Amino acid sequence: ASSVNELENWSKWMQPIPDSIPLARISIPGTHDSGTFKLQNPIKQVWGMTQEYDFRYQMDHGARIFDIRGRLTDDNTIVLHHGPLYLYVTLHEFINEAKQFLKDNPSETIIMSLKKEYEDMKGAEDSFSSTFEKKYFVDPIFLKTEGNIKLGDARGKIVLLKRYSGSNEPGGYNNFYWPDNETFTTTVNQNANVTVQDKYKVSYDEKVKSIKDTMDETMNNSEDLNHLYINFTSLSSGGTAWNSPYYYASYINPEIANYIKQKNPARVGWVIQDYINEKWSPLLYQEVIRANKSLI
Repeated sequence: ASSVNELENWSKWMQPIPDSIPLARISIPGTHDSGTFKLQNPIKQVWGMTQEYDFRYQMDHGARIFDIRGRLTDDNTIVLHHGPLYLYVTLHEFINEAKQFLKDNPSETIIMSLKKEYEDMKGAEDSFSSTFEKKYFVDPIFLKTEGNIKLGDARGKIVLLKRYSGSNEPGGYNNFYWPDNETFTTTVNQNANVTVQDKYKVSYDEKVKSIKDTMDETMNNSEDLNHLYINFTSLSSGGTAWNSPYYYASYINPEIANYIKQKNPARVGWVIQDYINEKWSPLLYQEVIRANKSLI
C-alpha cells in the first residue's frame, strides 16, 4: 500500500508493506512461549506463564511470530508443553486460530516456530517430525516455499520456522544450529543468515545490554535483506519471588519500547517478547511495527 497510517491497524499492519520485501527485513512483533495463557495454577504461573491473553488477542495486537512448543502424545497428536508440564492447548488449536485470523485479514501472514519441547509419550506411533509433517504440515495454509521468503508469497499462509531436526517436507525456514542460552549467528538456507540473541536465564543487566547491543547491530545493518535478526526480550529465572517473567517483563518491555522510540531506527528485526498486553508504558509491539515506517 502507501500510507503510514496503515501500520497503526494492528489487525492489518502488513498491508502497507510492499509485496517484494523479504520477511527478514520486516520488523515483527512475536510472542515467547505463546501458548501458556491458560496456566492459572499459581506455582505453574510463576514458572511457566509467559502470556496472559489468547492467540487471537495476540494477533490482533500485531504479533506475527509465535513460539510454539509441542509434544507428541499417545493419541498421536501434538499438544503444547511448557517443559514437562502440559498447557491446556493443542497444536490444532493454534493452527485454526491462525486460520480464522488470517481469513479475516488475508493481508497478513504468520510465522510459527515449532520446537519439540519434551520427550514423546511412550506409545506414540511415529516420530515428532514425521507426525507433524504427515498429519499437519501437509495442510495447505502452510507455505511450502523455501529460500529467502518474500512477503508476497506468504499472505494468507503460515510460514514455518523449523526448530526440529529430521524434516523431509520442504517449506519455510530450515532448521539451524541454535546453541543453548547465547547470542549466535549462523547460515539458514544458502541465501540467508541469522543472528539470534536468546540468553534466557541471565541477569537483568546482562539481558538488557544483549538486547540493545543486538538491536544496534540491526539498525545499522538495516539494508541487508539477506539477514534475519531474532531478539528475544524475554528473561527467565527463579520464579516464586517476583523473579518471574512478569516482573522482568514489566521493566524490559517499556525499557526497550522507548529505546526504539528515541533512536528512530529503520529496522529492529524480529522481537520475540513476554506479556504482550496493554499495561506497560510505551508498548514494545507498537514501536517495533512503527519502525517499518521506512519500507512503506
